[PDB]
Amino acid sequence: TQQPIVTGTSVISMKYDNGVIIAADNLGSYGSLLRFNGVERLIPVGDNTVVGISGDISDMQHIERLLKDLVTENAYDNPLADAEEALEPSYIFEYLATVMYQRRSKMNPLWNAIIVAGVQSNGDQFLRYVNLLGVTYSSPTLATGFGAHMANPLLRKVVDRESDIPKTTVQVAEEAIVNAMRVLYYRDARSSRNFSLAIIDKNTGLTFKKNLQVENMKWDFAKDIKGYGTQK
Amino acid sequence: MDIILGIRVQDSVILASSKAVTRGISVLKDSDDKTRQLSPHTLMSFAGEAGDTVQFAEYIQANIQLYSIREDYELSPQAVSSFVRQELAKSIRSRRPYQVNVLIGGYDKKKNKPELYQIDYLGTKVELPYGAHGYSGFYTFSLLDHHYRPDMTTEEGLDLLKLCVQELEKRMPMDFKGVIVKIVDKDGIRQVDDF
Amino acid sequence: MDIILGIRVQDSVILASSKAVTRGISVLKDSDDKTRQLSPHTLMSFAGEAGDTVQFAEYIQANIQLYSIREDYELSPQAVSSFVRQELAKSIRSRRPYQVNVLIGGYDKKKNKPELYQIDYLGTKVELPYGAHGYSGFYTFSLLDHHYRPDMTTEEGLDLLKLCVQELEKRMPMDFKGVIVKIVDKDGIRQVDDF
Amino acid sequence: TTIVGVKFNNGVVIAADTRSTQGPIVADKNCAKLHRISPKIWCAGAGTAADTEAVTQLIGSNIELHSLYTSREPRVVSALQMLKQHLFKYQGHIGAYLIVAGVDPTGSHLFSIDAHGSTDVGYYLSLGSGSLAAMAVLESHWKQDLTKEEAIKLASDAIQAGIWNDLGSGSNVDVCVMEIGKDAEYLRNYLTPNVREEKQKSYKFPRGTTAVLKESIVNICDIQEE
Amino acid sequence: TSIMAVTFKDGVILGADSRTTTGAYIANRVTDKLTRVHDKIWCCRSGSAADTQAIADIVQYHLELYTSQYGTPSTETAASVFKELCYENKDNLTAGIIVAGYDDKNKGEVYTIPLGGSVHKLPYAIAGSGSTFIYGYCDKNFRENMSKEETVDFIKHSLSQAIKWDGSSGGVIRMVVLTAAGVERLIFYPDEYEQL
Amino acid sequence: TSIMAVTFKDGVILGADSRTTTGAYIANRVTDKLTRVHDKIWCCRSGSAADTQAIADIVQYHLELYTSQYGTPSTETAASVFKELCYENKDNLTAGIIVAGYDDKNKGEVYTIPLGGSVHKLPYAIAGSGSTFIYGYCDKNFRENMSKEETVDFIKHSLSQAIKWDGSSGGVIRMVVLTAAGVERLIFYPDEYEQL
Amino acid sequence: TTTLAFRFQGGIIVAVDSRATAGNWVASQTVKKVIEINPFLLGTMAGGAADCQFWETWLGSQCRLHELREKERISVAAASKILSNLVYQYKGAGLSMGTMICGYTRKEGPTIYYVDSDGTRLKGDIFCVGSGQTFAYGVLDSNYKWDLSVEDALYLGKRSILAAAHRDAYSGGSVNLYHVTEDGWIYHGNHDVGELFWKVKEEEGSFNNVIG
Amino acid sequence: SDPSSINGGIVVAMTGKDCVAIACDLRLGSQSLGVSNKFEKIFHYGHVFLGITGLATDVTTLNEMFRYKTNLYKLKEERAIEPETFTQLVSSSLYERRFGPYFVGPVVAGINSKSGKPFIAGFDLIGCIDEAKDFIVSGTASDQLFGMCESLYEPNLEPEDLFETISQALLNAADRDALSGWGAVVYIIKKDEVVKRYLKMRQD
Amino acid sequence: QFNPYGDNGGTILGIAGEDFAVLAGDTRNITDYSINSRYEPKVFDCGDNIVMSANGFAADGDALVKRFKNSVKWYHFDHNDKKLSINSAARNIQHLLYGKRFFPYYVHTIIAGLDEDGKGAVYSFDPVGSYEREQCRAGGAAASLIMPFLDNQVNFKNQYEPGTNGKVKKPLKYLSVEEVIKLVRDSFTSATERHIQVGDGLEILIVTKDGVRKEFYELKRD
Ligand SMILES: [Mg+2]
Ligand SMILES: [Mg+2]
Ligand SMILES: [Mg+2]
Ligand SMILES: [Mg+2]
Repeated sequence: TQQPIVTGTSVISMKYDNGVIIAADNLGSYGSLLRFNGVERLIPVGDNTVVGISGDISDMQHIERLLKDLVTENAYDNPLADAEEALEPSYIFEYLATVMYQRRSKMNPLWNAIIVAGVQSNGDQFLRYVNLLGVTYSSPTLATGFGAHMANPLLRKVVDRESDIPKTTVQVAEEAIVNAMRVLYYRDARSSRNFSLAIIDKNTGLTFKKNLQVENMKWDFAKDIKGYGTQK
Repeated sequence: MDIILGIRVQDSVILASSKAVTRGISVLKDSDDKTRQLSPHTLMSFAGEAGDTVQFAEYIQANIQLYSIREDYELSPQAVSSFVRQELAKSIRSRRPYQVNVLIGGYDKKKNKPELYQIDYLGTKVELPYGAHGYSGFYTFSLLDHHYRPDMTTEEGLDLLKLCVQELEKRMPMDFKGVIVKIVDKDGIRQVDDF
Repeated sequence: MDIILGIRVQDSVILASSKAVTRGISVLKDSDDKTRQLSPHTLMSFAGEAGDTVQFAEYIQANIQLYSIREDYELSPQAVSSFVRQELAKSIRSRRPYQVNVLIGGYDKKKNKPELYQIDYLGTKVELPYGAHGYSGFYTFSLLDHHYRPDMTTEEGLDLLKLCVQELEKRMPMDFKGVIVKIVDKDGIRQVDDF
Repeated sequence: TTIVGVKFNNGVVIAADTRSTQGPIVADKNCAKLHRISPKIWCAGAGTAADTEAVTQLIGSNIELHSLYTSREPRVVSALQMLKQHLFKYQGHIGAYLIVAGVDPTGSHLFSIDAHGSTDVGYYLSLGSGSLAAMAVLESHWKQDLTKEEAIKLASDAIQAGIWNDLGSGSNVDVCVMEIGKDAEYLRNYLTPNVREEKQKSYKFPRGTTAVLKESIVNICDIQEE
Repeated sequence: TSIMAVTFKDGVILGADSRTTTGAYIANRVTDKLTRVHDKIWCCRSGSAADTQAIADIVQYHLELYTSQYGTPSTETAASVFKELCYENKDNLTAGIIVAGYDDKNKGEVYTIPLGGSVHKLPYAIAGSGSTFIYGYCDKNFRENMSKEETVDFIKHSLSQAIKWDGSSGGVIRMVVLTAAGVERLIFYPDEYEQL
Repeated sequence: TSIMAVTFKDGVILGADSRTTTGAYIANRVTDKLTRVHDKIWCCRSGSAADTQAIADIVQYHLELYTSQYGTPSTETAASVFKELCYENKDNLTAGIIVAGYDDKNKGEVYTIPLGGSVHKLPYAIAGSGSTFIYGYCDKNFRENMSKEETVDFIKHSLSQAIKWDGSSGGVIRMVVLTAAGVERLIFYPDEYEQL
Repeated sequence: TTTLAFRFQGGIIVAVDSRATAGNWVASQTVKKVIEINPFLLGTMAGGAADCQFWETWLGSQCRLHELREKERISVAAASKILSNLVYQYKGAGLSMGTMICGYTRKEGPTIYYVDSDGTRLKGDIFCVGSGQTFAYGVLDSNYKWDLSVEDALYLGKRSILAAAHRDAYSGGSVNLYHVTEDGWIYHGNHDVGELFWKVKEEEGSFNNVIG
Repeated sequence: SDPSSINGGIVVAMTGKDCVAIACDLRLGSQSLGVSNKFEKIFHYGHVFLGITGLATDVTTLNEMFRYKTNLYKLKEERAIEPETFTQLVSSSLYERRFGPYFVGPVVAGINSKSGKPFIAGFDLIGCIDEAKDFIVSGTASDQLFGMCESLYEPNLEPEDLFETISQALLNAADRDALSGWGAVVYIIKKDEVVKRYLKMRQD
Repeated sequence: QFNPYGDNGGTILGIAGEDFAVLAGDTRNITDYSINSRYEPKVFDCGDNIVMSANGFAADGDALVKRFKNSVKWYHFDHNDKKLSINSAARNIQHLLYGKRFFPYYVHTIIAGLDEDGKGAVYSFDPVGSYEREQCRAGGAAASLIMPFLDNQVNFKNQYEPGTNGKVKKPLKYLSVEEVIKLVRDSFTSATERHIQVGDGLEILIVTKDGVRKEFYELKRD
């Protein structure tokens, strides 16, 4: 049993017709102090998987090292390490999900909420969630923390069920993700303007976008707002 | 206090109440009468927290006696029980509630019927053929459920009451030092001096 | 369990132990024998937490019987009591201590003397002319302090024991369902079947 | 509960879902959460349902008397000041969280007020367990100089976000539109997107299925003549 | 919350962020924390929003009634009324209030009233959760008798840093300027102050 | 405690106050919080004095044994050993350590290891109770590739403000300069830095 | 819950109710509270359902191993003690068990042991365990004789559970009856309390307080 | 400890075609101990019916209170109180004890004597009105009642069909609750006749 | 303090027919007032004509199902590919559950299939492994809403034959698979109306001698 110290906020993600998108801001909060401003919370594994992590950053860095070691280990005595016997998103998730549940079962959890986004060998989209309790679930849209409350409603308006996925392009999906990140910046006190976004597409592969910013913000209406009731 | 039983038979109400008064480690008394006569044909037994039991019982007694003098008339058992319930229902939301459970055994001279009312410290009133408070019902009700008849004589009621007390004396961990038994009927209230 | 009394008279040790076994609300048994014979001339009564009492008593019994066979010899009451004390003194700093208080009544065949040892669950041993555990001493010791003589006969010991039990039955709140009485002397251990 | 308020060109609109719950159980599937403080001052309540109803009616009552006393139509700032001072006095023990909206001779107004007595001004607000879902929609689609039709659309969409995504919210969308120089129009069950499908089976019993011990006529009439 | 008031040559300026949080949720990102209790006596509020609003409303009432009887109150008088409420009700209040005002006789004055209900007259004052991060900066950069433009820059830069580090602070930077010329409201948006 | 490490053109400089408190009592007013774990790898300690000393001693041991086998360790390697101890024993430790070192290949590097046992490589780092008050100042005044004299001034001014506002910080300002030229110790007394 | 077992001339009668509750919620009315340890031994379920089920099944395995090794039926004394010794090892860990181990052997005759999760092991003639135990004791104590017939003894056990089922909110559903003989136990059916109550009320004239 | 589940019991009310039904169990208990099988929980003031579940002392107290108030109402108004008005009176009365409430779950049922419209309403322990068109449930088996009513109920049932529906809703809900049962009563209410039926049920 | 348990809501229902058995469950997964997934399968085909659901805390539910599926695999390895009978599976699951008696799987487990006589079988478990063969069992959030309805409509409780007035019970006539599915659908539709954690979708696994079949139905998504 511990308590999270340095923490990352929402990770948001969704499926679209040819793959998955995942995004997370670059902040490492220390309580209400916005301590670290250059934290990468999306960690790619190979060219087919991106693992997005929220919650305790020290545990995130540990998980990052486990994934790095997983790639090394898979390559051992494996002539097809960059082909048929490469790591799949499903292998990476199941491994993490095993670790998470084992750790909670020893009453010593990795204080994280994790979303594994990727594309399988057969082109299938992979998107699944796991957290500190070892709880797992899949959905056309997935989000952690505040994103669950604010991003999901918006992302579900684009892909409300399974049959909406083939109708959703990468442009529409990315647009929805970017808007959600803006909404989270408006409303989550532990968010930052800077974020990373990763697209895993079955045709164009892994596109990793760094140093993105929330833009097109509405603040002008604030000038007219005066007092809290009767003040003019 | 501990065991208080009541049984309404054909023509009377019988109240049985334990004689023991225990203050923690020692049994201070083995002849305590846990009852008050509220009017010539109405008897109330009681059990609960020390001090509050007698204070409440005597307070009720005074009030009923006051009513009796003012109107030159004995209130019906039903009327007395309703007065008592209200006092307890008032008491439960007070600063310090009366922790007192009562049985009211009365003979209604107008209707020529015995009546037994069970009221707990919350002001929960029920009219019953037989009743108890605390753990007394847990041991005795299975016997009363089996043997009880509404046309029982006073003597048969006493015999069924003996069986209940015997079961209590067998299976209860506490020694309640027997019971004082009182009968309420058309002629008033009397105590069975050998039980 | 509840009341266990012991009295060492001229030529014997007498142990009196209650018969009741109460599990919270109900008295499950009224004929329970809270004692074990450790050797032909050594008897141990016990009281304390449920389960642990019998488990401890039988464990001690097994050990003494093992010693008796190995050496073809009966350990003195003093030796047995010291063994028992060590087991309890060991137990009190264990993960889960035996919550068991004992009286060891034995007749030493070498010294031709009765001996009564009182040991509590901490491993506190004392040799006494008369002893008790729990609240039993609070009611009975004033009577034993008055009447006891070291040259009492077994019959006089039993009469003083009756007076103690009577006082317990009067002033104790709990009904312990009487006592089983056993006498330990030069001829061994026997039970007084009418008490 | 999901509740929103949205300012527009010539007035303000307020909306709410229609689910009231007891823990995880739905007590009422078509609850009315839009309350009238005065003809053109309406409010929606989240939190303790009877605290929201009681505080509305009390201030509504006093607002009516005040209106009669001053010969003037009630103002939203008056309802606001009376609500907040009442709630502050009770230090949050009256669990009323309200969005108050209305029109008066001064203009159109939109306020929020929380159980402890703090108030806030805004062009768009949301309250209740589905407020985050609603606010996500409001933050995505709100703009300055909304028309009446746009504001009703935005408000109801925000409630829908709560209905679908918040387990505390559900069933229908109620709306009330308060426009300057017009009667406030209360639109009960403005949307109905959650009608239960027909059941697979009728559970009407044969008559005489239930075992009966005694029958008797109950005298509901008063003591009769003659 | 990040709030401050700074006296300068021509009077005083109050500054504040606009973020109001319930835990990590931003309940209001365009809050007005600069409140008017009299024409040229304003205050910055921190702590319980219910408490500081209730207090401010009572003070406004007291100063209105004061004005009707005795004419325009001094800034000191306003601070004293704030203090009386905060001190006497310290057990039931969570309020940290900065009072700023402009007299013609006294010019710009700033009084800070922290949790306990004590009063402190200062050349400038900072308060709220975000103030902790700018004690160093403000102490190094504050000068007496600054110009209006310098004071606006000082407050803008200070609250910029408070907002940058404090999660409880954010949104727009509001400012109210109190001088002989009158009362001027200023607002500065994230795109402006984040690049400073 | 107020501690910081700042990279600059020629390497890195560590800075610290010298106050150690037990409650409000100053148990040591001349503490040396700048600790050597290798020739040109030092650290600043904050949190439990027992914990940070124990950790530092173990690290020093590890780097000594590393050196005997594999030659001079990198600053990154030293940070990793610190992190391993802090992370794996997070339940039983209260340690906030800044690791600073000079390689010839990598030059000046700074790693901060906060309570949880995470590692963060930064151009400069601040920590300890007094650091809260100088986030604004340090962020506004830090530049990359400063000179030795500029970095000494930056640290001196920063820790001056941390000391001014934090009761848990005080005494002398100690500094250790790590460059190719070697290891230089600096000390600055209250009469110097209080008038800044 | 209400479970009872009593010794008599013809062996042992075991009677139990069938109700399981979680708070006020009635989880089941069809719970098997008599555990058939083997064809000769019965155990009753009270306290923890899993603890009773698991360990009394396990007890059956130990009894089977005993008779394989010793070529002789295990005594009720030995069987009950295996169980009590086992639960005593777990004392403190939070096992919940109040059971009657019932059997009829040559050397012992009909024998009942009350075994309990705090390590108690009591031999006796009449035992009653559960939330409705006090109600069942009343009927048992006033009607029990050693020289009861098998028919009357079966009814007495049935009637005693009914008394409890009526008054105790957490007892009811149905009554299960068993008769333990030397040659093994004999099951005497499942009896719905709802139907049994009205039947007993009419035939016996009892429960005059209840309108039927 | 929890006051609303010491004594146990349930009430259910339903609307039908030109009729309403209200029903309750008869149990009063002290937790596990059954104390009375004749504790009726439905009362009436004129043609307005009020069921009350929860803490039995409050059930009795509120019945006496509403008898009191509806008697004064009648003397002053010179007419019997209506279900809609009485509902507001119950709500008002409960909320006046906002911070020391009666631990009850009242249920109003009746037909407006002037409009002929069937009416039912439910309340929480401080007066929040639930005015459902279909059915109202209350008591220690309210979950079970919700489940029964939701599946068994259909609108515009004739009086004698409504009787079967509400009876089966109560009975089967009560049989899955330890603290409800021991008898049951069903009122079938029409504009100028009310029938009261005691149901036969299991007594455990 | 770290709480190793959670509540993922959900409601499951097992009904044993004469020569078939159904195990149904909603597909909604939740925490508090949020929806995690509108379609997260909860009832699983475990091989050997056995279906299983472990409702409650989904991490323990998934772990248990996984370990039981594994137990089936090793039963085949160790006992010459012998089919694991439903009664043997049930006893095996008791041991899986009781193995964590002092740190339980926070789930209410139900399995369904056919017994060795080809008759429909449903077994119901508590979190620590106490189990029973049952005809009808709802589990999870809305179990209290569903069971009384099933008592009334499957077992005809409190229903008597018209004209006899309580003297003759309604006879317990056997239900078809189509009849059971109707009652399952109406149970979940009603539960969806009155319980906030029930909705989105209903997945039913039907077990016969021919094997395991699946049926899916939409539920309200509010
Ligand atoms: Mg911020
Ligand atoms: Mg019962
Ligand atoms: Mg029941
Ligand atoms: Mg639902």
